[PDB]
Amino acid sequence: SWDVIKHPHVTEKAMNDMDFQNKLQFAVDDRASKGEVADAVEEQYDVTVEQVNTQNTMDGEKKAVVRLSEDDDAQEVASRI
Amino acid sequence: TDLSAQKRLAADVLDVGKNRVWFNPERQGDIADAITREDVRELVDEGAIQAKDKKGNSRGRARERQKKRAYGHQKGAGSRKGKAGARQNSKEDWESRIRAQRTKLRELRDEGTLSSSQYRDLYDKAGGGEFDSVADLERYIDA
Amino acid sequence: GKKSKATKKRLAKLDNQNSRVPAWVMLKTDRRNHKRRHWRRNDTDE
Amino acid sequence: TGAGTPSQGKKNTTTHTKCRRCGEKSYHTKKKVCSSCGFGKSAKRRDYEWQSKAGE
Amino acid sequence: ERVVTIPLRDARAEPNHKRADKAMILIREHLAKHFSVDEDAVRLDPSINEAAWARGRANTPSKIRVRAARFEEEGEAIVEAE
RNA sequence: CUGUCCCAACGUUGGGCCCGGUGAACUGUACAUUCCAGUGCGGAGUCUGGAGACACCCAGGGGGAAGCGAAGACCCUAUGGA
RNA sequence: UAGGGAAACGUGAUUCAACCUGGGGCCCAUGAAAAGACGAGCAUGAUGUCCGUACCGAGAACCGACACAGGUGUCCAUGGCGGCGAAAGCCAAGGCCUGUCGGGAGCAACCAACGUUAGGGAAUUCGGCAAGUUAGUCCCGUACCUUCGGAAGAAGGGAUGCC
RNA sequence: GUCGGGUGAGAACCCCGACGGCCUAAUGGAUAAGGGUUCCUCAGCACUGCUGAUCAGCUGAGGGUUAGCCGGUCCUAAGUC
RNA sequence: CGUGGAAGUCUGUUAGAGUUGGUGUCCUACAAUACCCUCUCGUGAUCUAUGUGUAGGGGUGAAAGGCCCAUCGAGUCCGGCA
RNA sequence: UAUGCCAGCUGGUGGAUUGCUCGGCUCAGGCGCUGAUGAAGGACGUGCCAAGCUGCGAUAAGCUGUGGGGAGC
Ligand SMILES: [Cl-]
Ligand SMILES: [Cl-]
Ligand SMILES: [Mg+2]
Ligand SMILES: [Mg+2]
Ligand SMILES: [Mg+2]
Ligand SMILES: [Mg+2]
Ligand SMILES: [Mg+2]
Ligand SMILES: [Mg+2]
Ligand SMILES: [Mg+2]
Ligand SMILES: [Mg+2]
Ligand SMILES: [Mg+2]
Ligand SMILES: [Mg+2]
Ligand SMILES: [Mg+2]
Ligand SMILES: [Mg+2]
Ligand SMILES: [Mg+2]
Ligand code: NA
Ligand code: NA
Ligand code: NA
Ligand code: NA
Ligand code: NA
Ligand code: NA
Ligand code: NA
Ligand code: NA
Ligand code: NA
Ligand code: NA
Ligand code: NA
Ligand SMILES: [Sr+2]
Ligand SMILES: [Sr+2]
Ligand SMILES: [Sr+2]
Ligand SMILES: [Sr+2]
Ligand SMILES: [Sr+2]
Ligand SMILES: [Sr+2]
Ligand SMILES: [Sr+2]
Ligand SMILES: [Sr+2]
Ligand SMILES: [Sr+2]
Ligand SMILES: [Sr+2]
Ligand SMILES: [Sr+2]
Ligand SMILES: [Sr+2]
Ligand SMILES: [Sr+2]
Ligand SMILES: [Sr+2]
Ligand SMILES: [Sr+2]
Ligand SMILES: [Sr+2]
Ligand SMILES: [Sr+2]
Ligand SMILES: [Sr+2]
Ligand SMILES: [Sr+2]
Ligand SMILES: [Sr+2]
Ligand SMILES: [Sr+2]
Ligand SMILES: [Sr+2]
Ligand SMILES: [Sr+2]
Ligand SMILES: [Sr+2]
Ligand SMILES: [Sr+2]
Ligand SMILES: [Sr+2]
Repeated sequence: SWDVIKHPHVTEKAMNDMDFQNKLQFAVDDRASKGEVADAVEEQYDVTVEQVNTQNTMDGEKKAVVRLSEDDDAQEVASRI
Repeated sequence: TDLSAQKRLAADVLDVGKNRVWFNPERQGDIADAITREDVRELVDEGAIQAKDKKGNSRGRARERQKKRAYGHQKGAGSRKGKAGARQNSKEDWESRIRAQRTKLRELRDEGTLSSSQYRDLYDKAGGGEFDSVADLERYIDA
Repeated sequence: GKKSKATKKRLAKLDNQNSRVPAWVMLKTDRRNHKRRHWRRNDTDE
Repeated sequence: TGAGTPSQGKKNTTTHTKCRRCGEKSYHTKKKVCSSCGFGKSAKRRDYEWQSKAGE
Repeated sequence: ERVVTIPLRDARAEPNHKRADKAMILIREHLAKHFSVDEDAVRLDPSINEAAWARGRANTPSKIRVRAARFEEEGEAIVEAE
């Protein structure tokens, strides 16, 4: 069975969303929906996801931009992992 | 030193043409270190990156020619290019003239000057084009 | 031209096929990419 | 208008695409039939005896 | 340092639409011949360039009043309009 | 009406000529500085006889190589094709 | 007491694309369909997944073996003067100096485009081939013939700027 | 195009300014098809570029395409299976 | 006299379509059909994009034996085949 | 003696020749079915760095068990 979250997308623009807009970027499995990416991020990091924006990258993988709520901080999540 | 990237960024931040941005020939090295959009914004406020003004076709000679042609001059038979019916439309000239005569006879019936029978005589003759202008209509009403 | 999902997955792989033979394979075999494609001179599928 | 180089300008149509079944750029997307494997025409695979010299 | 009048009547040999380009080559050649230096050494100030390119590229002036200098180790000249 | 002609002239721009850089191809049996005659399968730079002829290089316009290009479409033939 | 603007942070007008809505005429041509919407309200809350989204779009991103002078659809048809004009010519906004090798010789002959040629004026040539002449607008005027529609802008003559 | 100037081992053609021009249904703007990463940045010049190159659609490695309300998706058309 | 606004009507390098002459340029091309000037049509039997249908002795053809992917008095490929 | 001709000399250019063989060609014996329990083929994936190939399949150059093997990988 396939896993949703593969690995985090850690690029310079992935920081411009982490610092400024409180968003965590992951490169997920292409068969996953915005609702499946949402539940998956919560069940692995104990956070609260408000919005998920997807894009099908030119690498065949799916890039998921996950926005957290004010109660959780993106800069603080990227530290432990 | 290639500042062509900054020239693309300067033209978006100042929202003006690419051929209009001015870079200070003395500040090249400081424009070279300009990586980000904010680096370009700061260098605008420093006065190093300015934008040239857009020209406008000076209507000065045009206005002075609009004056003379409105007075009736310069429209001589050696300055006409298009045919007569091209300079003034025939159907449009009728529309102008006939409504002008139908705006007159209306103001005359609703004033008591003309009667219902006298108005009919003239309206059908106006629609028949018996009167050139409103002036020829009056030169017919008065006997 | 509008590409579909699969068409994208394919054009994506073709781009990774355009990567050179890494520096270490030369040092391991003790001394050529044959699927060398250009965006102008060559033709892909579809 | 000459049948050569200038008629080659009107060539922006897609006909043969990568097939689902075999994988050769022979799936005629307007005909939904493959010219290599015969997908969309036959349940079987398009093979022919003339694809090889008679006694081979 | 002196003032010299440079005649540009030899620019009428080079085709009309390029007259300004040759005029500029003539000036540089005329100065190098009079101030005893090399063509690479003669530096023209943009004034001469604007003076010669004034009426387009084809209607370049017949003469030009020019002010020049002469100094340095290798030997070079700086020149400008009057 | 006019440079079509009588009848050719001057001018204009891009070439053309010299310098840097770039840098192909057609063609090549061999020899080959030719010319006037002759001879030969009757249309010779190459045979015979004479004449002429110091070598190399630049530009040229193309007389010659029955110049280069194409196993003549004409014509006949084939127990040929359509 | 959104936004944007360094600032002022207008008011009126004419001609009016788009958009709205009518009237008219033509056909031995009569000018799609279906899903959906309307018919038929409101509050709060929730849900709205999936696929495309970079750049070119051409005298270098496409097709033509090429960074090919060829070919290839759409929208901007209202930028200024001009003038009948979406015409010419000139100029903005905008783009460019990449229809991407340069240097030198008053720069020859010769060739490609091309200008002006006295007198004659088609004598040139198969043939006025080539080039040329006329030229817009207004007024006067317009023959034979004619299927009465036309010929016809016949022809011919005059006019044409600026203040 | 020209004179200055910048970077550079190296500059006619890479970049700044000035002066000078070219394009006006296109040589501007937005796109369809088709292309397929050619977009962006950094590092480069053995290759490609009608000369040169410090530039590049080249070479190498990163980065880049985020939609309930723009398309698709739904509908039916000639017609197809 | 006017109003009206008809048309396989008219002029037109409007967009667009076509291609008469130069037998010009080119003709190892920019190009395996190009360049330029000229010339024609331009409200209609009009021009065009995309989608779709007709297939080889068969289509299509306002008929030229025209066109059916640089291939047509019978397409192309492979086989028959040496 | 310049342009140049013939032969050689040193050095290139070129890759013939000789030597070699991980491949071929042919013969002979043995063997011989697979698939809805989704084959054969294909696509996309799969490695620390992985472009091609081989293998493999989200458990991805590999996981389990028995035997062989053995100090290497
Ligand atoms: Cl009405
Ligand atoms: Cl779209
Ligand atoms: Mg999306
Ligand atoms: Mg750079
Ligand atoms: Mg009328
Ligand atoms: Mg890449
Ligand atoms: Mg015959
Ligand atoms: Mg026969
Ligand atoms: Mg963009
Ligand atoms: Mg080019
Ligand atoms: Mg004369
Ligand atoms: Mg004669
Ligand atoms: Mg003629
Ligand atoms: Mg069609
Ligand atoms: Mg015939
Ligand atoms: Na390509
Ligand atoms: Na002449
Ligand atoms: Na000759
Ligand atoms: Na106007
Ligand atoms: Na250049
Ligand atoms: Na009438
Ligand atoms: Na023609
Ligand atoms: Na046949
Ligand atoms: Na077996
Ligand atoms: Na079954
Ligand atoms: Na590998
Ligand atoms: Sr990538
Ligand atoms: Sr191509
Ligand atoms: Sr043509
Ligand atoms: Sr087409
Ligand atoms: Sr079928
Ligand atoms: Sr078969
Ligand atoms: Sr010659
Ligand atoms: Sr109105
Ligand atoms: Sr875009
Ligand atoms: Sr475009
Ligand atoms: Sr074009
Ligand atoms: Sr401008
Ligand atoms: Sr170049
Ligand atoms: Sr004169
Ligand atoms: Sr004659
Ligand atoms: Sr004669
Ligand atoms: Sr006259
Ligand atoms: Sr170099
Ligand atoms: Sr670029
Ligand atoms: Sr007509
Ligand atoms: Sr016409
Ligand atoms: Sr002829
Ligand atoms: Sr030809
Ligand atoms: Sr001509
Ligand atoms: Sr009309
Ligand atoms: Sr055969």
